[PDB]
Amino acid sequence: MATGDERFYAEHLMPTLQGLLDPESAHRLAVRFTSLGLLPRARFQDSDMLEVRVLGHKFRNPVGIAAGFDKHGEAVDGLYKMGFGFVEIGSVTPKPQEGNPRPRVFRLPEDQAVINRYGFNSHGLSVVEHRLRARQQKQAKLTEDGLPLGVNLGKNKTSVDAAEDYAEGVRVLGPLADYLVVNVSSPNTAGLRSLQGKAELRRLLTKVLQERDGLRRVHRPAVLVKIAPDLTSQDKEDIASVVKELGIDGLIVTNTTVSRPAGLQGALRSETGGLSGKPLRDLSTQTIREMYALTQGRVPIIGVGGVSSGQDALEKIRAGASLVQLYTALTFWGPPVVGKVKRELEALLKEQGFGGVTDAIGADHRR
Ligand SMILES: Cc1cc2nc3c(=O)[nH]c(=O)nc-3n(C[C@H](O)[C@H](O)[C@H](O)COP(=O)(O)O)c2cc1C
Ligand SMILES: CC(=C/CC/C(C)=C\Cc1c(O)c(Cl)c(C)c(C=O)c1O)/C=C/C(=O)C(C)(C)O
Ligand SMILES: O=C(O)c1cc(=O)[nH]c(=O)[nH]1
Repeated sequence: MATGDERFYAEHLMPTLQGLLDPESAHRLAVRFTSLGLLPRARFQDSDMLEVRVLGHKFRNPVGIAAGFDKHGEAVDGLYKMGFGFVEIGSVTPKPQEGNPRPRVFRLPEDQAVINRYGFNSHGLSVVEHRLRARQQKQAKLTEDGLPLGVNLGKNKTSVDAAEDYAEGVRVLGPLADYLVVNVSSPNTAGLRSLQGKAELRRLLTKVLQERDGLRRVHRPAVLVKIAPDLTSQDKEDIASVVKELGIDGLIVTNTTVSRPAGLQGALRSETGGLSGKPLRDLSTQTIREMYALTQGRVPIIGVGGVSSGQDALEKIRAGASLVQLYTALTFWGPPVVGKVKRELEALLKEQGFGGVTDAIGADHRR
């Protein structure tokens, strides 16, 4: 019906449909089509070389969908069908909220970048809870079969106590997640990034971990903190210190950037919001490299930001990522980008003498 070529989607289908629809409508349609399974079932069969064991789980391949694509947990099964080794939904806030006024998402095709200022539009914990409960046992089997689920938590715009927002997310969605993400790095909620500060972070994560440890064993997720690419060296040292002090299970590195790298060409480069895609790529990779060294390679990292190829994935893995995610590449290349990243990553691992993804994790640090 629509299956299923790399060049066709990249050269013809995606540029045409982008020319027809504003970015938010395009996203909604993508979510709808994905959730109905109106995609080719990915033809790439994952080799054993791509398997990774981390965070108390087996991951059939190390390529996941980043938070923000499926904010409300509507397309999880369709995303596994697309070939992702793991799915992260969210960010989800405790109460439903509409997010920022439109327009709030912008394409920069000359930069293969996106700028967004959604501001945590979210159906809320209760809606997402029911959505996930309706397939909880199916997810238990997928997880067992190497396809884990992450749930990314945010906070409401008008909440007084941020820590109580994240605590409520742990209590409600923690029992449905293989891992939870404390998202303290959205650039689109006022004051949120200040929660990355040493004292605020320590207090917030102590409470998050207390809540998590009170869940029954079979419903007890790993806890990860998702961080910005715009941190000072001091901020990064402080995060690494808190992570090790508290026994945080992992880091997601990185969210979108509020910087605007010299050289951006897109007409919309000066829109407010987080920048994603290719201009973020090496900034994200360098942040992974730093965080890996500061945590002595002992804290699993999910690397994210501008991944659109096997080389992009492998650079992050060698810099210290155990797993990678992508989002923005999907908006330019479409669904075929997933098999593309996996096939190229496998070829490059073979070319560089690695036995598998596991041998490559942090390899640059051992040179
Ligand atoms: C439109 C859009 C919405 C996003 N929403 C979220 C979100 O709700 N929570 C989150 O932690 N990250 C969010 N992100 C960030 C992505 O998860 C990822 O960290 C970032 O876009 C870098 O990856 P990419 O270059 O592959 O897109 C969003 C990104 C985009 C482009
Ligand atoms: C039939 C079809 C049309 C895709 C919608 C278009 C024209 C662009 C996709 C697109 C975008 O153009 C933009 Cl800007 C965003 C933010 C998103 C986010 O999901 C996005 O998916 C299928 C799309 C997909 O399967 C994916 C690749 C998931 O978007
Ligand atoms: O909802 C959003 O605005 C959003 C959240 C986030 O974590 N990152 C992002 O780029 N946008």
